Amino acid sequence: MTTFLIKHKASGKFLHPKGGSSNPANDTNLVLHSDIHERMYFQFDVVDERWGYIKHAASGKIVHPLGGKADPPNETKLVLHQDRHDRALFAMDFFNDNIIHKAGKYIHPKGGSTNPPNETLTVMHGDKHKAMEFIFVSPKDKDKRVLVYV
Amino acid sequence: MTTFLIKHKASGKFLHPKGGSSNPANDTNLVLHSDIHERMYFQFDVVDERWGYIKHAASGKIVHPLGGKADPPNETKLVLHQDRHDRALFAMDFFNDNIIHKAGKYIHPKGGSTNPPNETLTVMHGDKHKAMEFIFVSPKDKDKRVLVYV
Amino acid sequence: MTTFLIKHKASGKFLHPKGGSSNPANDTNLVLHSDIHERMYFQFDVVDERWGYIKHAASGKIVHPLGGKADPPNETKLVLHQDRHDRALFAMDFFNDNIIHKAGKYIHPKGGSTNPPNETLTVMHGDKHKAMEFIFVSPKDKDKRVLVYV
Amino acid sequence: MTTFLIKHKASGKFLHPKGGSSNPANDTNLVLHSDIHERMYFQFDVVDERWGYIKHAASGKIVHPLGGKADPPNETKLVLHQDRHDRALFAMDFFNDNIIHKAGKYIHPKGGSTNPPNETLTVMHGDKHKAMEFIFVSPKDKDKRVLVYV
Amino acid sequence: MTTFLIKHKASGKFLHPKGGSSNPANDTNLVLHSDIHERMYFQFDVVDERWGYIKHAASGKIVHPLGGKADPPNETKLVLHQDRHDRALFAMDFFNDNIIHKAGKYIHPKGGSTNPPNETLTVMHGDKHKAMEFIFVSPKDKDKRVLVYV
Amino acid sequence: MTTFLIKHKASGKFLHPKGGSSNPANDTNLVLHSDIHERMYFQFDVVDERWGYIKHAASGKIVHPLGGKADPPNETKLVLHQDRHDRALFAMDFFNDNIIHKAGKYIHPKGGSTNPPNETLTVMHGDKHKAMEFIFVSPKDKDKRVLVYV
Amino acid sequence: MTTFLIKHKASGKFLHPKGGSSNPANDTNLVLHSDIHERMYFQFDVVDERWGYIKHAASGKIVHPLGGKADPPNETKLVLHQDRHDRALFAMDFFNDNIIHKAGKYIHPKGGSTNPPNETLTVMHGDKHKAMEFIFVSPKDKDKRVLVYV
Amino acid sequence: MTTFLIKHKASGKFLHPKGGSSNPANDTNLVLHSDIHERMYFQFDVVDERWGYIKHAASGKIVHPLGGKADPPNETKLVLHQDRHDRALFAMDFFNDNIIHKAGKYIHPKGGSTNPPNETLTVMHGDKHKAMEFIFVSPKDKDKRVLVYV
Ligand SMILES: OC[C@H]1O[C@H](OC[C@H]2O[C@H](O[C@]3(CO)O[C@H](CO)[C@@H](O)[C@@H]3O)[C@H](O)[C@@H](O)[C@@H]2O)[C@H](O)[C@@H](O)[C@H]1O
Ligand SMILES: OC[C@H]1O[C@H](OC[C@H]2O[C@H](O[C@]3(CO)O[C@H](CO)[C@@H](O)[C@@H]3O)[C@H](O)[C@@H](O)[C@@H]2O)[C@H](O)[C@@H](O)[C@H]1O
Ligand SMILES: OC[C@H]1O[C@H](OC[C@H]2O[C@H](O[C@]3(CO)O[C@H](CO)[C@@H](O)[C@@H]3O)[C@H](O)[C@@H](O)[C@@H]2O)[C@H](O)[C@@H](O)[C@H]1O
Ligand SMILES: OC[C@H]1O[C@H](OC[C@H]2O[C@H](O[C@]3(CO)O[C@H](CO)[C@@H](O)[C@@H]3O)[C@H](O)[C@@H](O)[C@@H]2O)[C@H](O)[C@@H](O)[C@H]1O
Ligand SMILES: OC[C@H]1O[C@H](OC[C@H]2O[C@H](O[C@]3(CO)O[C@H](CO)[C@@H](O)[C@@H]3O)[C@H](O)[C@@H](O)[C@@H]2O)[C@H](O)[C@@H](O)[C@H]1O
Ligand SMILES: OC[C@H]1O[C@H](OC[C@H]2O[C@H](O[C@]3(CO)O[C@H](CO)[C@@H](O)[C@@H]3O)[C@H](O)[C@@H](O)[C@@H]2O)[C@H](O)[C@@H](O)[C@H]1O
Ligand SMILES: OC[C@H]1O[C@H](OC[C@H]2O[C@H](O[C@]3(CO)O[C@H](CO)[C@@H](O)[C@@H]3O)[C@H](O)[C@@H](O)[C@@H]2O)[C@H](O)[C@@H](O)[C@H]1O
Ligand SMILES: OC[C@H]1O[C@H](OC[C@H]2O[C@H](O[C@]3(CO)O[C@H](CO)[C@@H](O)[C@@H]3O)[C@H](O)[C@@H](O)[C@@H]2O)[C@H](O)[C@@H](O)[C@H]1O
Ligand SMILES: OC[C@H]1O[C@H](OC[C@H]2O[C@H](O[C@]3(CO)O[C@H](CO)[C@@H](O)[C@@H]3O)[C@H](O)[C@@H](O)[C@@H]2O)[C@H](O)[C@@H](O)[C@H]1O
Ligand SMILES: OC[C@H]1O[C@H](OC[C@H]2O[C@H](O[C@]3(CO)O[C@H](CO)[C@@H](O)[C@@H]3O)[C@H](O)[C@@H](O)[C@@H]2O)[C@H](O)[C@@H](O)[C@H]1O
Ligand SMILES: OC[C@H]1O[C@H](OC[C@H]2O[C@H](O[C@]3(CO)O[C@H](CO)[C@@H](O)[C@@H]3O)[C@H](O)[C@@H](O)[C@@H]2O)[C@H](O)[C@@H](O)[C@H]1O
Ligand SMILES: OC[C@H]1O[C@H](OC[C@H]2O[C@H](O[C@]3(CO)O[C@H](CO)[C@@H](O)[C@@H]3O)[C@H](O)[C@@H](O)[C@@H]2O)[C@H](O)[C@@H](O)[C@H]1O
Ligand SMILES: OC[C@H]1O[C@H](OC[C@H]2O[C@H](O[C@]3(CO)O[C@H](CO)[C@@H](O)[C@@H]3O)[C@H](O)[C@@H](O)[C@@H]2O)[C@H](O)[C@@H](O)[C@H]1O
Ligand SMILES: OC[C@H]1O[C@H](OC[C@H]2O[C@H](O[C@]3(CO)O[C@H](CO)[C@@H](O)[C@@H]3O)[C@H](O)[C@@H](O)[C@@H]2O)[C@H](O)[C@@H](O)[C@H]1O
Ligand SMILES: OC[C@H]1O[C@H](OC[C@H]2O[C@H](O[C@]3(CO)O[C@H](CO)[C@@H](O)[C@@H]3O)[C@H](O)[C@@H](O)[C@@H]2O)[C@H](O)[C@@H](O)[C@H]1O
Ligand SMILES: OC[C@H]1O[C@H](OC[C@H]2O[C@H](O[C@]3(CO)O[C@H](CO)[C@@H](O)[C@@H]3O)[C@H](O)[C@@H](O)[C@@H]2O)[C@H](O)[C@@H](O)[C@H]1O
Ligand SMILES: OC[C@H]1O[C@H](OC[C@H]2O[C@H](O[C@]3(CO)O[C@H](CO)[C@@H](O)[C@@H]3O)[C@H](O)[C@@H](O)[C@@H]2O)[C@H](O)[C@@H](O)[C@H]1O
Ligand SMILES: OC[C@H]1O[C@H](OC[C@H]2O[C@H](O[C@]3(CO)O[C@H](CO)[C@@H](O)[C@@H]3O)[C@H](O)[C@@H](O)[C@@H]2O)[C@H](O)[C@@H](O)[C@H]1O
Ligand SMILES: OC[C@H]1O[C@H](O)[C@H](O)[C@@H](O)[C@H]1O
Ligand SMILES: OC[C@H]1O[C@H](O)[C@H](O)[C@@H](O)[C@H]1O
Ligand SMILES: [Ca+2]
Repeated sequence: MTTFLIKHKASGKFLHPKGGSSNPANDTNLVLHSDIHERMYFQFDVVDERWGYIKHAASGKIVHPLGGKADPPNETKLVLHQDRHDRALFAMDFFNDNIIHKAGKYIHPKGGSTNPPNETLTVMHGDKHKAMEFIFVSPKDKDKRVLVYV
Repeated sequence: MTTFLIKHKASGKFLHPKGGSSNPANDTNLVLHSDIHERMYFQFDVVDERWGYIKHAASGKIVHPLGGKADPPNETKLVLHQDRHDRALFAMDFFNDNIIHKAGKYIHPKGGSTNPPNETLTVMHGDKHKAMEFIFVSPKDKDKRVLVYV
Repeated sequence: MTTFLIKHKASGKFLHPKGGSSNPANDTNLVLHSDIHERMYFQFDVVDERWGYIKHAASGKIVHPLGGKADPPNETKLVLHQDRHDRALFAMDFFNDNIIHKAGKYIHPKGGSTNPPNETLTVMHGDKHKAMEFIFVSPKDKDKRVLVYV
Repeated sequence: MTTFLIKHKASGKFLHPKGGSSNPANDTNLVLHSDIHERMYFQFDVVDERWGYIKHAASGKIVHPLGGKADPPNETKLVLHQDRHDRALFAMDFFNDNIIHKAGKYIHPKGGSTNPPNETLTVMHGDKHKAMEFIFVSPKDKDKRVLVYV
Repeated sequence: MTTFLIKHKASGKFLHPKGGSSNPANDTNLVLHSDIHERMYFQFDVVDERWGYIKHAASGKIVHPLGGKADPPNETKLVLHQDRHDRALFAMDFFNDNIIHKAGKYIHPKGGSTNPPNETLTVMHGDKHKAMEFIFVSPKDKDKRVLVYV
Repeated sequence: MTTFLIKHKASGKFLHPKGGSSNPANDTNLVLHSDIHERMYFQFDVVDERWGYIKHAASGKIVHPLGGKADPPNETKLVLHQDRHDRALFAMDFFNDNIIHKAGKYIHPKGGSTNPPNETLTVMHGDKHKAMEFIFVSPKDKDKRVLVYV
Repeated sequence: MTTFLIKHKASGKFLHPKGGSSNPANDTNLVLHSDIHERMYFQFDVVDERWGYIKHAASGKIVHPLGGKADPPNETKLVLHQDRHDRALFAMDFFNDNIIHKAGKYIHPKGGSTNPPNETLTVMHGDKHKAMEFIFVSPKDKDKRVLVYV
Repeated sequence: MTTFLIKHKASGKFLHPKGGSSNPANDTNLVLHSDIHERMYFQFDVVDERWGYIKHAASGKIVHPLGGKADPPNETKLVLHQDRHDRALFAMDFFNDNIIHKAGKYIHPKGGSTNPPNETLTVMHGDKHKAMEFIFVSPKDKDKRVLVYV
């Protein structure tokens, strides 16, 4: 119900749908971009305890591994899509500051840079480090963390 | 951009947010009113084939059954609300001239009159008849139908 | 812009040009056939709100009443022809699941059977019933309806 | 609003008020005990993102470091007290499975045993290890984790 | 005694009798279909360790290779028949997620597609891949696996 | 209910409690022995679909990884213990012919021999090969497989 | 391996399998009888502190509440059965001179007589009184108590 | 052989030799104290059915009524002594949770308090109540009852 920004901790860029559309088509990539606007706001819909759907606020589309596989390999691109199923389940780990897929991999910027340029893609990948950390912040204050499970 | 007016076919009144605000609050009632102006313009964002969100152009808020239930009972009030989810999915049936919710009920004027007075609320109701028919027309020509899926 | 199959709902057969050619000559009849291939893919080119041209993807030819009359009588054969004009305008009614001509008659299998055999001609006819119903589906998923007005 | 048990992961014992009362007096010690009953149910009242009050369901008393200091030293006993203030703020880290105080120390069984006996006190302590891990489970199923931030 | 749905893992469609009847005639072909209802529930009657009869719950008819041969060739259609005999013995391999006939071939969708359309026939075939995998799930929860050997 | 022998496929030895006791004490090691007698009979108590407890028939004690950890390391010795909990859950894979722990490792003879000598210990280990294969056979016929999920 | 007779204190009769067989069938009733012979000798196999299995020496079958329920109602018959599990756990209280089931009821002669006749059934019942008292004596000296916990 | 702590049930204190020596002098008093260490571990040497010697683990001395009389009166102090004879015979009643001497009196805290101070003497007394109850627990887990007769 409460919206938030998905902030790449190391760079301060944010998770965007590639193109900034309020109704991006299915299979649109999610990229990192510095801009802030209501078409990059997200919500989280809890399904089972920690697990839920990361939902693009403007369109209602949720985050999927491209292809919708249960255990996607490293470098699988992340995309938006209307389908709901248990292969698009993520947890918003606001204590270790990362986003983990049901199958155990994390959301990374493609290439692992602490300062990725605008339009940089995001991918699934199993490594843990400072460049795959994300924090969840208020649309009205990019430095104020908000609870995404409420 | 593809804007239209939601015209009650039998009376020629139009769907308005109650109060005519460019920024109606969440849970603002949708009423019928004779007036035409920018704050009663609508858009339609396709989600899944025929299904999508009916969006108030001035505010970006979309049409919901009050309470957001998947299968709202007859007389459930229709409101505007910022959330996007599957219980706010409608189809714009421009062949039978009605607006159908994902769960199979239609938008009606409350009371079912062919000539409802100004400020009459709209509600969900399962019946099909002449007084729940709507057509989708150009803001600049209230008699010209326009394609809302485009 | 969007490619689809025209599937006869009652039988699961599809609309084909007679002979299955990627360049059927002008006035080639349109028939029903069980086969699937890219020479039976169609597109829809919107002209005026609901009205547009039903286009054979492989040849660019569009659906016409044979003879190109504005108000064709019942049993008028449907053919492919390269010409674009007003008398070849149809609407794709995906709510009642039929194909309606500008003058108000519908596309039928000749004889009105729910299970017409392969090579059955198609004709214009004014009746509405289960055997003149068509749905518009993805070439890669004959059970998934797609939006043709896009 | 969601009621849960605070289960010490290594031993399977639970957090109790010392004495098991439905109205333990102010400054009653929190202990570990194997028993399950309504007087060891807890709730969590969110105050500011991750931070909130750990609330004894039966009495409404919340968890405090004894003395209520902002930055309590190691071995500070944990007690129940009715007062609400910022020195009683905790986070329920359900990803690393621990309970952290606003000043950065964690809830431990006194002595750090993986199998603390019934009546063992709990204390603030800065170390992180397997014996200070807690999970938050359903009262009707001690192995089913539940979301405490809802 | 345990009722389940036979879900094609790759597509999420289910095994149906062709036509969906509660009493399909002998030699009715088994197909894949997305629908769920009481006439696609199955049971498994153990005969000899892993081997038994796959039984259509509504009719009591069991799965046979068409013609009832002991060692059916690839592409042999699967049908329902009331007879019980050794050539209708199958095992429900819930570890590798497939259905194996006594003679060593597996149940496949005809053509081996990961997304077979509704009414796709099923056939015996010797290949093993992700297009011939099936899981056995609860009639009330299509994602919950159930034990069929009881 | 059905009692069976757990036979090491490569050698024909069986899983015994080290000592052949009808009531072996807690933490008694599970070793391979050629002998057959009622004190090496096992049962399987289903808990959740494929998962259950491997139970020593004579004593009612079940198989545990030594230490009872959820994710035991390679070479962890498997022993008998009277406790029931979700870290002693196994599956009896009679299609691939192995015994898998809830955390994904398999029961092996210590050392991985196709011909393990009497009193060879058994351990958890993640590798898959011919020397860790087991089949489940009738006490009255060591070559007749029996269904353990019954 | 300590063998004993279960002597009804008030009458001096003994617990027998109905029929006196060295191999009583599963679900054979346990009755009181005056006779002494090796086919009414019992053993006790400690499982958890005070709790264990009461074992018929000649057959290895143990005492069960008929039906094997965890909390059997009053008048539930006691039988012999080969299965080992938690619902067949008893304690031999040689201080208060009774036999208590894990769920808290005691072994009684059916009807509660201080002098029940031969072939009197035994049942579970919650009452404590003189007629449900039993002592555990040497087979070779019916007045010498022996310690059954060994 | 089994080693245990003698725990006063009402207070949670334990039986100690006065002063806690690993070799108490003969006739050293037995007292209650809250400390746990190896100089207050006990064992039970079974002599005749329920009767045996309560042996101090550290010294091998056993519990005696001071004076070694067969029928000690109320308030007779309990001491440790090396002598082994029948006037030092006790039974460990783990069903009624008490320690009874062969002449029929019980071990009590002197004064019968539910919560006696450290160094409270123990005496013989015929009374039965909550304050003379003891349980027998594991040296690694003061809450786990252990069977002292094996
Ligand atoms: O990416 C998330 C999406 O993954 C899966 O859907 C993939 C894709 O399937 C279909 O696309 C095509 C064309 O119709 O289908 C075949 C499947 O191999 C491909 O050639 C091609 O991508 C759908 O039409 C697409 O909308 C869809 O994105 C999964 O099934 C989805 O639920 C979703 O998780
Ligand atoms: O994309 C996510 C990934 O970004 C970083 O790695 C990018 C790197 O991936 C591949 O290089 C290798 C070899 O396959 O992968 C590891 C990282 O897992 C690198 O050490 C190694 O070069 C591509 O071949 C490269 O082109 C690309 O630069 C980051 O290091 C990873 O943790 C992860 O975030
Ligand atoms: O009606 C569309 C809207 O319905 C749901 O949100 C309803 C409403 O919830 C809150 O209002 C109250 C205040 O507690 O909450 C309950 C409903 O749970 C009502 O009794 C009362 O009005 C919020 O304050 C409102 O902003 C919110 O609109 C649903 O959750 C929404 O997604 C949407 O579908
Ligand atoms: O609000 C939309 C609704 O208006 C009319 O129905 C209002 C009507 O509903 C109920 O009356 C009944 C009972 O369901 O409805 C039918 C007619 O639909 C009547 O036989 C019966 O009175 C309420 O109890 C009444 O207060 C209220 O008058 C219209 O008829 C509906 O089709 C629909 O447009
Ligand atoms: O009309 C739709 C249909 O066109 C093509 O098939 C036409 C017809 O051709 C072949 O059958 C035969 C034998 O070659 O061809 C002549 C046509 O005059 C007939 O005498 C005879 O049936 C095809 O094998 C048949 O399927 C078909 O009936 C095209 O091949 C079809 O896919 C379909 O598009
Ligand atoms: O069938 C659709 C087509 O109808 C019209 O064109 C018909 C047809 O006319 C000419 O063919 C003939 C003979 O030359 O003329 C009559 C009709 O006037 C026909 O019986 C016969 O085939 C042309 O030579 C053909 O090209 C043409 O198809 C109309 O004008 C077209 O736009 C189109 O709608
Ligand atoms: O071709 C499409 C058409 O097929 C069926 O009608 C064929 C039918 O038409 C005429 O029969 C009658 C009598 O004039 O016309 C009406 C309209 O269909 C029929 O009720 C009646 O049989 C021809 O004279 C007949 O020879 C021919 O069989 C179908 O019934 C129509 O709905 C339509 O789909
Ligand atoms: O502190 C949590 C615990 O409180 C209650 O149990 C206390 C205590 O009860 C029994 O111990 C004794 C003696 O039997 O009973 C009184 C009651 O306070 C104690 O002074 C004394 O130790 C039990 O034997 C112990 O398990 C327990 O520690 C409550 O009943 C428990 O459920 C639990 O909430
Ligand atoms: O422990 C949590 C509690 O700490 C603070 O209150 C402590 C304590 O203060 C008073 O109790 C006494 C006796 O009057 O006062 C001193 C501390 O000043 C203590 O040694 C002693 O217990 C109150 O009467 C008690 O209610 C209170 O528990 C703090 O003020 C509370 O908000 C709370 O955090
Ligand atoms: O075969 C399994 C399937 O059987 C039933 O559905 C059959 C069919 O129903 C509809 O199609 C029609 C109209 O009733 O039925 C025949 C069957 O071939 C077709 O000619 C005609 O289109 C649906 O449109 C189809 O999806 C469906 O295949 C049953 O109702 C299903 O639940 C299922 O069990
Ligand atoms: O298909 C499973 C079925 O196979 C065997 O029976 C086949 C079938 O035999 C008869 O059907 C036909 C036509 O009458 O007979 C020939 C084969 O002889 C086939 O071309 C055709 O299907 C019977 O009329 C059917 O009842 C019967 O199903 C086998 O005997 C059955 O037990 C069963 O396994
Ligand atoms: O029906 C299930 C089957 O579907 C696919 O095979 C269909 C395919 O089989 C044959 O094609 C080849 C060439 O002989 O045979 C093998 C499979 O045996 C294929 O690799 C290869 O294409 C037929 O000749 C074709 O007409 C037919 O389309 C799938 O490949 C199989 O695994 C199985 O799932
Ligand atoms: O091996 C299966 C067994 O593992 C776990 O228990 C281990 C062990 O715990 C106790 O033994 C000791 C000493 O009493 O207790 C600690 C663990 O708390 C160990 O370091 C030490 O061995 C029991 O007395 C033993 O019986 C037990 O085997 C697990 O807790 C058990 O449920 C079971 O899975
Ligand atoms: O005991 C289970 C294990 O047995 C076999 O593997 C033994 C051991 O082999 C390798 O490790 C070495 C090298 O041979 O062997 C000893 C321990 O036995 C170690 O000092 C040394 O690293 C492998 O790396 C290990 O997997 C394994 O522990 C058998 O081959 C294994 O599959 C497994 O069954
Ligand atoms: O069999 C063990 C049982 O024997 C005696 O109870 C037998 C008693 O049971 C039923 O009568 C009642 C009422 O239905 O059940 C309670 C059980 O105590 C009795 O108060 C009451 O009579 C039978 O229908 C009666 O005929 C029969 O008298 C004995 O009372 C129990 O303590 C126990 O030893
Ligand atoms: O009697 C049982 C008791 O003996 C030992 O303690 C006796 C001892 O207590 C006091 O000494 C100290 C310090 O005050 O008290 C604790 C025990 O309460 C000891 O750690 C420490 O020495 C008295 O001051 C002494 O006069 C008296 O002899 C033993 O240490 C205890 O564990 C316990 O077994
Ligand atoms: O306390 C248990 C102890 O009692 C008996 O021994 C008592 C005591 O006797 C001797 O001590 C004296 C003096 O020599 O004798 C009287 C007892 O009659 C005491 O007042 C006095 O101390 C021995 O010298 C002591 O060693 C001995 O403890 C009994 O004989 C012992 O077996 C034992 O049960
Ligand atoms: O020492 C164990 C004993 O302690 C308590 O009794 C102490 C009590 O004993 C005598 O009091 C009387 C009368 O003289 O004797 C009985 C003994 O129970 C008491 O009811 C009564 O008061 C002493 O004369 C008293 O000074 C002394 O207080 C406890 O009551 C007993 O159960 C037992 O635990
Ligand atoms: O279903 C009731 C319905 O009856 C007629 O259709 C009227 O036109 C409507 O106003 C409504 O009252
Ligand atoms: O509860 C019934 C019970 O009543 C008394 O206690 C008798 O002594 C028993 O024989 C029995 O009949
Ligand atoms: Ca038949």
